[PDB]
Amino acid sequence: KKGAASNRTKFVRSLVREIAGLSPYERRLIDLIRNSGEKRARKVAKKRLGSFTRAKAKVEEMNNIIAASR
Amino acid sequence: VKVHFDQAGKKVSRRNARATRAAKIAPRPLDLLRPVVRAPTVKYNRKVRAGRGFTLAEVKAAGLTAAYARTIGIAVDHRRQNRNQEIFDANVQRLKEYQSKIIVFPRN
Amino acid sequence: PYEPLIDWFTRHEEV
Amino acid sequence: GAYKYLEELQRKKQSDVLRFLQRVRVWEYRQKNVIHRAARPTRPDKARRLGYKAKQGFVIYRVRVRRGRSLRATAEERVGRRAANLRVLNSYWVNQDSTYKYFEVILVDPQHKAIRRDARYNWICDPVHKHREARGLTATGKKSRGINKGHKFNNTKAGRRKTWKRQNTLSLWRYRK
Amino acid sequence: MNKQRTLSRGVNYRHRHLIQDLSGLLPHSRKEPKLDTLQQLNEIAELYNCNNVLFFEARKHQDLYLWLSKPPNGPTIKFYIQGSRPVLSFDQRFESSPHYQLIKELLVHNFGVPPNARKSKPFIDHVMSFSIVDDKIWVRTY
Amino acid sequence: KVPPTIAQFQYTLDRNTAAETFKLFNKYRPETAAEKKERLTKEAAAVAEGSPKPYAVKYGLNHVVALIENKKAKLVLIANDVDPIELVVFLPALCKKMGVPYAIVKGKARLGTLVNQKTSAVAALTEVRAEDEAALAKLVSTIDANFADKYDEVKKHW
RNA sequence: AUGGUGAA
RNA sequence: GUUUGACCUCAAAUCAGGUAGGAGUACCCGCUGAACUUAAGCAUAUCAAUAAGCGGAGGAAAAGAAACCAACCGGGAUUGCCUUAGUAACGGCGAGUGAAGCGGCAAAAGCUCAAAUUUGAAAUCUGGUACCUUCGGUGCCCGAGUUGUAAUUUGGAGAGGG
Repeated sequence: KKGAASNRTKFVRSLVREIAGLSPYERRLIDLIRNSGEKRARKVAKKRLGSFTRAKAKVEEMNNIIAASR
Repeated sequence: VKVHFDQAGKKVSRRNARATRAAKIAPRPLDLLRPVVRAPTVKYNRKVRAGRGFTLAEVKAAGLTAAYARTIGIAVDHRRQNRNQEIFDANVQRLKEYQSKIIVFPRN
Repeated sequence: PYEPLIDWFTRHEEV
Repeated sequence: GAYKYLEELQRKKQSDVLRFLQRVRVWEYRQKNVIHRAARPTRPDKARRLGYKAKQGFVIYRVRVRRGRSLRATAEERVGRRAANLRVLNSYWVNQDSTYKYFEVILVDPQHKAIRRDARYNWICDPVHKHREARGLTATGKKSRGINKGHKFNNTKAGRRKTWKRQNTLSLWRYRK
Repeated sequence: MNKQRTLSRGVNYRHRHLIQDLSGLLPHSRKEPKLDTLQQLNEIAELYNCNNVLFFEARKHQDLYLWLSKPPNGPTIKFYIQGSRPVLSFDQRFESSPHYQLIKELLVHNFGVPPNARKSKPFIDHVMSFSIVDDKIWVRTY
Repeated sequence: KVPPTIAQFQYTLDRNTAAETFKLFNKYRPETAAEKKERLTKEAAAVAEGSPKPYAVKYGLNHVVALIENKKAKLVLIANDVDPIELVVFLPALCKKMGVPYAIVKGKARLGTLVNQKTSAVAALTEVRAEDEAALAKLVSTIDANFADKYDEVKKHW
């Protein structure tokens, strides 16, 4: 069947996001997002990732993390 | 080079093994019921042939549990879904006839 | 490279 | 269970938090011998899902191989050669180095009564599974052999060496066609 | 003066070498990894300030389709087609009906490298025999 | 240096508070194998010839983690010398998110002595008698000021 | 070519 | 508290309970692996994904219950044969190379874990000892185990309750 949200798993993933901080490449990506724009951030992620969809999802995740930070 | 000189010998051995299996499997017909199904293709769509085993819906319609059905020699398919209504009705009728034809010894 | 962590998620207690 | 948290943490291998652990463990392994018995797996969550039981007989070994045949298969063969009596079941990557790589392989002692009398794992005691790693029957070995369902492996689905004879052999029946 | 920019899973040596030097012959088109289906591909041009975009499709395990269209609201068409500045030939049949007249106008900035692009060289070195002879769209180049 | 998540340990219950916690925990030692065996044999002998749930501390890592995220556990103890540190990195943050008070204690061996086991790496209590409920509440309240308020900047000290 | 032998 | 105890890591024992070397090798499972030889030619094509070389098993071995095949009104594990077919497909399209679904036959048994707290009672197991009705049955002890032994369960769901 489909991959139900499984709210418990979502909470665990959210907690692990803060526990694990950010990877050095993730740190570079967020720094460029805050100072070089999502336009360049997506290109950097694609260069550092595979399909453009994965890079877009990662960029959205970084944006959500930044928004939740404040 | 391979030559099938053992064709007659292989057939005799297969027949002997089948007969021997009846020694332990005498009460039951040594085979499981195979549902009537339609082969997937354009050329052979008109033709009808037997399947591996009845679907869960067919077993439920027949009025018996899937686990019990296996013990009575009724084949069950893990993933076979039913789409054609006529095929399902034919399978249900075949299961009903089979069940009416079974004689089961008590758990003495 | 060396910055303090953030409690953005742990700030709110679960109800 | 806490195993979900461990799995989630293991997903973020690139996290700076895990980088320090990776560095410490790789340094410790470099100071340690190439092959040695581990007291307990460093990734119990990974071991548990691979079929690891805390009961007696489930020995864990650490093996180091040079970077650059599959590295996992070579490590499994090496540990099997060293641990002849033990049976190799599965292995999982735990660490990497600029020149070395580290894989943890879990082994089960077939002669231990705890396994012989246990129906859940007594199957390993069968002689057919002796030196299971040498035949490439492990997860890494099976993938290396290209044995998988579908037509994407038709050249080696059932074994390239085995199917080669079947497809390149003359068959003649008693009544020639 | 004139400035313009432009952009399936599993391929063996022949398909890999088919589209091999198109980037070097069309410097205004970038080389990026494959992406299976289609609408989202139109938005990639935003990340590169491009005004033209091309996307690929695979069907029947044997045919490859090369789509051409303007990202924002461009028309789309496809066909199963089997650094030096180029020069493009033409055919009278391309000005007979809109179905070819529009394609001819689009090509001028969808295929020809801009004279003043970043990698645009000053001198030409080869000629293209672009034509629709025999109703096909496959041409030979020297 | 270590990442911010690491070094959150090394700041643990003090000798006085740790001693008080051990004294409170020592009053809820779970029944050992010998005690359970003798009690069951006595019960069987009484039956042949012709009480509420036993309050005890929770120490199993899986059991403790299951108790957490459900607000059932009232206090949690964390071992600082756990060799697989990954097993314990998320426990403090998870407890803080759930709002369950916890206190880190040095020594897995010392922690295990309270449950008749060599090592447990974790300990918690949910049920408590009335005579000890007030003591447990006071200890929990004291631990807050002792640890959480004294290390509000734990995110620093890479 | 593969596998081996012994030696001014 | 200058003592003492919990542990964790590794050694020591012609201490107890245990297993491997080798041989054989037609077939099986993997690694390495050429040349004579060929189209008019040797890097793909071909001898050859072969002999020899290396490692590990059985009477059979591997594989085996899909991240399958298909596009039809769908089949529903792996394996062997005929057919599909010398076809699709590959190759100075030539010389030559060379697949698979569907169909028919032989036989059809499917299953076990990780991923949910037993928590109102590590209830699990090895080893030693003492007895018996000895491929094993039981009283007692130690150790393994809580960084997980015990109820189901691998999506055809499953579980807590009425």
